[PDB]
Amino acid sequence: NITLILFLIGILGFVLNRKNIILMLISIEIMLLSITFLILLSSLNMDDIIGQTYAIYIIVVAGAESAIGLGILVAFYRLRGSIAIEY
Amino acid sequence: MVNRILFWTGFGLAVRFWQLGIEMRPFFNRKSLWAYPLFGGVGASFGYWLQSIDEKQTKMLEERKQAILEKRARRAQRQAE
Amino acid sequence: MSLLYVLLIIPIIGIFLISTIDSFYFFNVSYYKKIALITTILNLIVSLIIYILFDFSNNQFQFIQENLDLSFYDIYLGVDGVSIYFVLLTTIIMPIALVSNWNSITNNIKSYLIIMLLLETLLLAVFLVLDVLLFYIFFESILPPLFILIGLFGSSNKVRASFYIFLYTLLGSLFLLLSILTMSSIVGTTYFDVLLKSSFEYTTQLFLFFGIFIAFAVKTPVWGLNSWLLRAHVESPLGGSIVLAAIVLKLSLYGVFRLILPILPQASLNLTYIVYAIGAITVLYASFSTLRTVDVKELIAYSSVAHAAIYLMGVFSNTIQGLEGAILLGLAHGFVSSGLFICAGGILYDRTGTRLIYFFRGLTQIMPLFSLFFFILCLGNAGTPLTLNFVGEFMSLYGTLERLPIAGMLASTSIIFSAAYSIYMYNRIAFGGSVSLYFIDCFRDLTKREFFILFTLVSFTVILGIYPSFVLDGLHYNISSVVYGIEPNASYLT
Amino acid sequence: MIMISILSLLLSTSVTLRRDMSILFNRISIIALAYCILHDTMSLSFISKGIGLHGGLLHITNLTQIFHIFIFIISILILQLTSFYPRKVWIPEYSSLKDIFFNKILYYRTKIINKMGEHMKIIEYPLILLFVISGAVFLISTNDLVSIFLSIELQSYGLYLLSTIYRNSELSTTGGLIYFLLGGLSSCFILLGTSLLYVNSGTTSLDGLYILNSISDVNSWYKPYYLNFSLLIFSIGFLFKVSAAPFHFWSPDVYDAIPTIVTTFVAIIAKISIFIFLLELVYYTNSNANSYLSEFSWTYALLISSLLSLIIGTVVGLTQFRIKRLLAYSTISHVGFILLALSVSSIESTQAFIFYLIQYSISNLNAFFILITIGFSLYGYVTNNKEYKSLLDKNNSPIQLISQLKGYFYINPLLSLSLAITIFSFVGVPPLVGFFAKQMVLSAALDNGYIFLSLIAIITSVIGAVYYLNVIKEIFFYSPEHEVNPVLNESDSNFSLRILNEKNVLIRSVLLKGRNIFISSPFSITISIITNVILLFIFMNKEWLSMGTILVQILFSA
Amino acid sequence: PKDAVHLGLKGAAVVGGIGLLFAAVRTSLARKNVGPWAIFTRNGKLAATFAAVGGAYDFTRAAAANLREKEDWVNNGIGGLFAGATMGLTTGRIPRVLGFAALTGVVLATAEYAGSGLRGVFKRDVDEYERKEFLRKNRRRPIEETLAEIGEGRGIKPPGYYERRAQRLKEKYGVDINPVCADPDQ
Amino acid sequence: MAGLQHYKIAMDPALVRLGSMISNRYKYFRWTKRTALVSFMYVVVVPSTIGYLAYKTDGLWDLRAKRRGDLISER
Repeated sequence: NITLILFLIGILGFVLNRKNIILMLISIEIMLLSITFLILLSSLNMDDIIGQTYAIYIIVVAGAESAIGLGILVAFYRLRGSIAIEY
Repeated sequence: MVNRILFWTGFGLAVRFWQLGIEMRPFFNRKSLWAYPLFGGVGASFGYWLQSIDEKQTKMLEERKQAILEKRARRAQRQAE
Repeated sequence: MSLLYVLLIIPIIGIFLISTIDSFYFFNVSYYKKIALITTILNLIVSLIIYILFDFSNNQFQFIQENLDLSFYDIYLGVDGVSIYFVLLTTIIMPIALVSNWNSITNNIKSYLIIMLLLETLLLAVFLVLDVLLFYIFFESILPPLFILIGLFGSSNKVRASFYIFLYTLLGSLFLLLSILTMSSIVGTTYFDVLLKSSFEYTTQLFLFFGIFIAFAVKTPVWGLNSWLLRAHVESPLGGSIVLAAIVLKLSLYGVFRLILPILPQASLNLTYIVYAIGAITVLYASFSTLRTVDVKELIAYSSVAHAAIYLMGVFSNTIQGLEGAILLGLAHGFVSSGLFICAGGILYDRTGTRLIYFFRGLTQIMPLFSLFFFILCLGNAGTPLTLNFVGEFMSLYGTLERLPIAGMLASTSIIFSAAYSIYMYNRIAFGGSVSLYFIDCFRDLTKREFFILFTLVSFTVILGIYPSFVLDGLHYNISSVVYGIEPNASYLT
Repeated sequence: MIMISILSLLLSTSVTLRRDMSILFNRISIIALAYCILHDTMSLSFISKGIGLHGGLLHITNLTQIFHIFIFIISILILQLTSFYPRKVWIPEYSSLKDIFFNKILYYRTKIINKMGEHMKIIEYPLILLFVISGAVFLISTNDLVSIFLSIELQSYGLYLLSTIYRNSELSTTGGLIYFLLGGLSSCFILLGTSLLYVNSGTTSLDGLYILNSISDVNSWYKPYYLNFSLLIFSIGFLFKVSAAPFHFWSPDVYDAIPTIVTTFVAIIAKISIFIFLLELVYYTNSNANSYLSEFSWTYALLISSLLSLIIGTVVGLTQFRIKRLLAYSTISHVGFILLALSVSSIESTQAFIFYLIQYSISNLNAFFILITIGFSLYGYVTNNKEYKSLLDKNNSPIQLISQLKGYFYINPLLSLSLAITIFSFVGVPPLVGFFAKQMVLSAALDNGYIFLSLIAIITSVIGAVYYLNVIKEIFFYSPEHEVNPVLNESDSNFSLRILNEKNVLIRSVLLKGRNIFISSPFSITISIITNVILLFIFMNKEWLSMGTILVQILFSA
Repeated sequence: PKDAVHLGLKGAAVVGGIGLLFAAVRTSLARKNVGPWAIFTRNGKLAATFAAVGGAYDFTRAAAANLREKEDWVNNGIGGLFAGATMGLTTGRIPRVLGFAALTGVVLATAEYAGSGLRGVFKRDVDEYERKEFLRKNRRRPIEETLAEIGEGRGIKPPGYYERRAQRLKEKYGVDINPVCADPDQ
Repeated sequence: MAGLQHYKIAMDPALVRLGSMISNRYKYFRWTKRTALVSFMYVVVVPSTIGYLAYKTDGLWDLRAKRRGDLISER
């Protein structure tokens, strides 16, 4: 239920955001943490180590995806000088 | 007329012709003429291989038809009660 | 190898020769046009040979080749009486259409000849295929070449014309395809000798009729679905126009004899009044607008619409004479519209560069040979006896009258109005004063080329107008098979 | 094999900084994929609905192995664009088989062949391409919710990296940023759907989810609403990645912004993997008995997306003037057909689906190859057009405007005909392979009662045909605005070619002109084969159509 | 029977709710600092137009079923015909009122006649091999079955046609059919 | 002007302009009370009238071998 509210917060990041693409990455990270939080609590309720293992791979993949996205943003900033959409 | 070997020998010849046309290169200069027996030869190979795929595909489809009828028959005999 | 495959193969050979002869000899374009013309002559010679061997009273398809190598889409070729005359019309028209453009195609001559040769193969395949889905494949195959032919060789408005004919035909055809696919699913194939034995249930027939009819009314065309023709038949090059009006309009007519009469008999009989109201409306509306059309080629194009309404009403008559008259009119229209397009799009247009009627008057004074053939052609368009046009109009009109009298009576008014626009257009061009004062130069009369394509077309309409048995004798037995009904003391014999 | 090639290529790439090695590394990636085809070809001598592998985390089917090979073959074909220089010098005195295999030609090639072009100097490009392929093969073979997520990220992340690998282009870096940002949103929906499956079912196994669904399809305490609702969220993330409407907006920008050679791989590879993976998931969740579950079936999202992709794909394409944006909207329209065949789950629709995907991939491939080849053919042409002079990243995307193809039929007629044949196949004009593809999907949809969708499909096809006809009108109906370069053939500008034997002894010299520069054979041959497959399909259809018939019969085998 | 007013209100709510959602996106996508109350000031007509159409659709189809005392596809046609007219009413042009009505009426009636697979299909749940088999070789039918649907005349004269026509002609014109003989010797 | 060289014609600009107006007149059609009434009369009313008359008289009459003592009416 906390995980649901957190997923909303990450969802609302896109709704409340016209010009801040850095907030777009952060909203994706909140959603990923919210979904991982939900898996972890469910696997504690169902006594299943596989759920914890699933969480660990999401953390790894989320970390690897943040690395790629920050890299792509740097290749974008080098030619532009702004991370701001003129809206 | 759909003879596989002759058709795919012809297909290879048409590939070389279209390629020469796309390249805007002459269709027949003597020192290049070996390419048509080559493209046609590769085409003939592709079609001997398609021949044997067809033989396997036909057998597989013939077995499948029998299984469907056999399945249909037993179900019909089951409903006889 | 079957003679029917030879028919489809000869034009492809000529396409190959045209596209490769630059490597064995700057080759003159005369050589290219000689190859294409001889290619069409040989195709005509083969069709004549087939007809000499053809038997007039066989209900088995003739000159077929056994396959024994069944695939998902196999081209089966066969001929009977209801298709043999369309094959002959295609192989006679194609050489004349080539000669009619011998001088007026000045750029891209290789592309023009290859398109026309490919058109010959595709149109012939439409008449010869023995499968209903094969019919759609050949019917639709002619669109890209037709799109390119109009766009590479058409007049000023060629882009709008090319788009119209492509999108109209495609849209109608997509409703025919859905009808064909439903048939293929119920029966398991669209091969003629299997589907013709199927008996679709009445509600299925009704929704099958709609979808096949939508396509055939777009292709007839019926009035209101005919702006593609008023554009494409006018903007097309002359050879394109001859092929488009002589053979391409005939596809929907031959299509009725394969796709509606044997397999949708109950829907066809129950809906004939809707067909007849549309055909009756088309006969009057097209006739009145032809009378007010000021583009000479558009006027000949609009009269095709009025004539096609009569063969469409004859094909739904469910009587022997109406069905034979429909085929007779289709053929007679092919010779007459070819000649009138040559007279307008090839003789007037080449000399003046304009197609507006206001600039022509009194051409008889300086062009007596043109006015003689133009007049005979205008009598054919009016369905004057001694032309095959009278025989087809009379038989078509009699069958339409006997099937539904009020529809035939309205359709009969064409005898008054086809005369009106034919005689009006003849009088304004050949007669109607001295030679037009808009002509600065004098005009030469018909060249030998123009004379001998008009003379040949005029010869066919008159010879068949006097002895129409040359087509009817090979029509009677096969056309019996598409009639629906029974006599009480003749049926169910024991 | 694909994992060994990636690691071995990475190790060789790691210790090199030489950019002249890029063409060689690309050619090795072709050899590596040919071995991958060989191993998967040997893995097709059994009949099964599926064999679980590696502790049940992966699986193999005949369908899985066929589309493994197909992905490899499309990837070898795309890899040619980075393995051969676009133009060659050909003369009739170096054309014999003894000349090609024993003699050599010497001339200054650097400017002619574009030796130092951008697509020839990215060392890691074939390697990143292999990573995407691994993501795609693994996703086809995934038997497990965690395996699904890992596979889809692996393929997606490589696609983002591919869209940005031209780091010196502002257009490319922008498109890579857009792909990653909205693709990250879609991955969250996939992870959310997979997570809701797990927290409700207690299993990560696809087998176990299908068993629970099978028992729950009987005709109250734990009624299984979650399965359809989870897969609905799950499917939306996959609808984004195939760029189905209404989740389509990203692809016309991204496909236009990234370089055209990259677009060829990016626009083709991902749809094959996601659609194949969706096929099995659609089959095994299909509620046979009409129960409450069927009322909320997640597969209606596929059918709505199909409807919306038919309309958006054709209507929006009407006013596109940039050639790559038109291809993006053309794909969305064709995705509508693919989605219709997948949504109707029948033997006929699955056959139609399998055939449609493979013919569409080879056709969209022919369009990209012709577009690239035309762009590389303007080397010896000049234009004074003011519009063309203001185009951005001209080197990355030489053809960006439909107007650039004006009069191209007068520049190269047979290559223009190949483009026209490919486009007419997209319309569905018989007897091209595209017509037979559309015909099969319509048949199945009508036979299963999808009439309303059948009618919207035919109406949208006429609208779609308009912008297809508009490309063809541009190529054929007008004179070109490109003229041959005066200096390339100026009667006094000859470059020298030396012909030498195996002993490096000069045999003859020859003077050469711009008229002796041609499209390289790999591109002409590939266009020629595919163009003739599209054209002559009616004579070749038996084995190709029979393969799909057998595959579906196995998948449906009761 | 059904309550046309009550059902129409639900129709307005479902599609007005969707219109209100699209109103919120327009407000969110506004460039100027207009505020949260732009939902009913600028984009408010959009939500109202949607509520008006779907309400009209649900009212007129429900009314059409009540008037005809039947539940068939036609009612979805008039419902769409009225909903399309309401769509065109906002533009203020009579041709757009009719044309928009026609499209909505045709599309919605066509979907209902064929049963669009938007939410499920009419599952046969029968032997499809037997269905296609029966339709395939139903080559010859009882003649009466055909006569029941095309009738007699127009070239369809089964044995005994003349006797029935004789009977038919007497019942209408009161005339006995006695054709004359062409032979004087009889 | 159109491929082959044609003869010199005194192309009258007024007549040419009239010909251009006829080719482009479709671009300027509008729905008015007059045009809608005419279009409805030609497309709906008259065809539906012929359709209704053809419907109501379909099968009404047959002439074949009708003698005195018989009726043309069949229905």
